[PDB]
Amino acid sequence: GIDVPIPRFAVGIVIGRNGEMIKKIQNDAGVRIQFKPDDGTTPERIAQITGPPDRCQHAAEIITDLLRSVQA
Ligand SMILES: [Zn+2]
Repeated sequence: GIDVPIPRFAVGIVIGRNGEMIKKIQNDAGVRIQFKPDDGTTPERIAQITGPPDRCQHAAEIITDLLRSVQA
């Protein structure tokens, strides 16, 4: 898969209420998304996207479009 950096203040809207948004991204793109553990201090969190390259790129694009729509 691929690693997408997410600004810390925006992680909430990528995951969504009770993980609804990360479920919708997984469901629409057909991928698995997990956040890498970090020490909590870092300005970005890393979303690890697992799957074939095309699906991973579609999931990365969906996450990008979310972030851009709120200027993250
Ligand atoms: Zn787009």
